[PDB]
Amino acid sequence: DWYHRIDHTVLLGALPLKNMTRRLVLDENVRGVITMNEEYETRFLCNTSKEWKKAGVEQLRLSTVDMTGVPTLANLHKGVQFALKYQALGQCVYVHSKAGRSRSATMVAAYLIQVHNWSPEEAIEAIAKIRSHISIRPSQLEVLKEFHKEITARAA
Repeated sequence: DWYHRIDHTVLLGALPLKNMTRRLVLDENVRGVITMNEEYETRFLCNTSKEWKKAGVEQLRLSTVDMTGVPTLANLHKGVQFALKYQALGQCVYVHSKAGRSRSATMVAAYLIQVHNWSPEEAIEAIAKIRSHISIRPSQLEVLKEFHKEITARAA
């Protein structure tokens, strides 16, 4: 409920509390973390970059302008390539935001688009089958369509 495994590499969830570190690292084999959050959101509640590293995981932090939670294309590619790095290692990646409903769902959708060449709607549908309460905003949907375009153009 707090989080869901999406595939063999990626998990999608809400803020990772410090007491969840052992479960994520040991049980879920999480060795990378993508933090779709602002500093004021993760302060106190989450591992710092250093605390993550001490626990055996590399943190990647990505921000957005407002509460509609829309990442730039650049941050999308950065995030996806990060996830792909750990996939190649046979290791897992915890992709999170505050609620694991929107900003993080968008990041996971981008990863799925890249991995399967799925459309944004197909990617979103796949996530929703597993994590019911996700919420993609129209602005988030549009950047995902742009991402799919770049992925496809690149493949040509």
